[PDB]
Amino acid sequence: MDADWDEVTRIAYPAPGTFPRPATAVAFDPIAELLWAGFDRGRVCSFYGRDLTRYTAFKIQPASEGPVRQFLFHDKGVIVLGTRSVHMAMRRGPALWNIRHENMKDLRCMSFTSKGTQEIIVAGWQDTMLVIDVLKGDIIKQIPAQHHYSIMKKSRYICAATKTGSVDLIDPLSFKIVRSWQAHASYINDMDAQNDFIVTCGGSYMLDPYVNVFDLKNMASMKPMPFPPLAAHVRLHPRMLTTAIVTSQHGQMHVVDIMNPNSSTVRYANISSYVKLFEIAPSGEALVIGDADCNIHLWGSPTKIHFTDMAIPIELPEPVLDWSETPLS
Amino acid sequence: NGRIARSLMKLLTILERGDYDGVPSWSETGDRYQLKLFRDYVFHRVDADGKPNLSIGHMLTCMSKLEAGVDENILLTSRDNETVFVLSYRELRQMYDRAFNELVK
Amino acid sequence: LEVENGRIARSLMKLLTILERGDYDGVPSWSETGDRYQLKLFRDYVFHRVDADGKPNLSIGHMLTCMSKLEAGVDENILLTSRDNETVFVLSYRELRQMYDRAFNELVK
Repeated sequence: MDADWDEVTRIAYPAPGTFPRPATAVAFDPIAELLWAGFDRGRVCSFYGRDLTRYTAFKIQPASEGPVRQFLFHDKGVIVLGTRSVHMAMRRGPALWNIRHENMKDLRCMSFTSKGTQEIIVAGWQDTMLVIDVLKGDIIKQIPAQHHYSIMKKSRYICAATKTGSVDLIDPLSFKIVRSWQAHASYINDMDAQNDFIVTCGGSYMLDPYVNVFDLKNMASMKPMPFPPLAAHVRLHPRMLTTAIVTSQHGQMHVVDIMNPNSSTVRYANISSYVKLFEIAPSGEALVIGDADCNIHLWGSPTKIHFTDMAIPIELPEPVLDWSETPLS
Repeated sequence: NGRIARSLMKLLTILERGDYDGVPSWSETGDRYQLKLFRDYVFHRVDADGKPNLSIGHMLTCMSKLEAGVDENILLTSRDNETVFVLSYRELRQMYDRAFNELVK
Repeated sequence: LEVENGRIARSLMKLLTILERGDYDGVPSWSETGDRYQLKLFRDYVFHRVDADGKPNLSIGHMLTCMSKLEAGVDENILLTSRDNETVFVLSYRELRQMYDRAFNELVK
């Protein structure tokens, strides 16, 4: 793709010196110019704009219940998945609701269903999936999980990565499994689903030298996209609907076209340790790569970078002669 | 008029009731947590080195802006800086009123 | 323009600076111990009153009279009660005013 793209911003969060625990989840907000990050001990914070200035922060679960698993976004605020609960907060911070249940034991992933953003389904390494009304903050119904799920992405179907290198294609209305796709031999490391494509990284600890590809429109697997440095993470481009960006474990990135795979653009992200997280902004004009040393690297064109379609400023707090203060008495 | 005095008494009536123990809305993940943080913002200020800032001007100004429900945003933070909210006096006034009404009904 | 009675407004604000402050001046749970603990129960007495059935008694008349007696430090006694309902404390507004003054002065230093 473009050529003037570079690392625009690098931050280290949590800050060095407490401690070396990287974000466990990250996502660009589609509605606000915010990057959301989740951490161990149930901590969330957001970062604003190209400089990634810390904005708001809140907790979603007791410290003992581990890491943040995933974000989803709604007009009303940010939905955050924990291990034994689901949280929803205003972008400006305050809690809207917090849902716990006996059947929420080991949640890993969630997706919107058939009602646009009105309804979500949450799932994990557990035998039950729970459907939630986002507006009311209520569990609507509970549905058996045919397999334990680690990752969910939604396009035509709810695409659910299993623990065995397969993806279940779930109907968002009936929740039946339409088709199962064996994307990699034994495990899936990463998955994205956008605009009738599924793309995956995975292996047979040992990653495959390609990104596997599934055509959701025609319901057939496609020829894998070769990636000799071994493919660790992948995201589909939100504006170039047949383009994906792939990275190795060490930050070598290839921009590739599913329809014309041999044509590719290569960039190198100078990360000090291996990749933990990799996300693209809804605008397609930014991406983040996070490493195991807690570095968060923001990439984009130094002049055009922005996260959302409408790059709006956000709700913030607000002399020669300025003498003086009276204490309460 | 005495609106601030009445608003101060409403804060004392609303906040830190024994009946709130074990109630999720008043925890750090609950939808009334900001009402505790606003109290901290106004009345539990300290400078660097931890000396209490007892400036009465700050207190009456914040209570006045709260009563008027102005659109100005302020930064609410927990003591451990792991909770950080941006809220308007407008929203805070609505939120205190909601909490108060929970006591009336 | 706000118009307020000085001593009433200031007395309310002083209570708020003290109560549930937590740790202070190297004293852990400073707001929950000693003089400050009595003030905590006083706030409960004045502002967290409930009738039988546990319905809040929100009387402004009761609140204003109690705050007035506190500020004037009258020799009249009140009955404060621990939150677990087990312990009852008998003290005068005079004595409470002394604890009140001491606690606040510790914030001033």
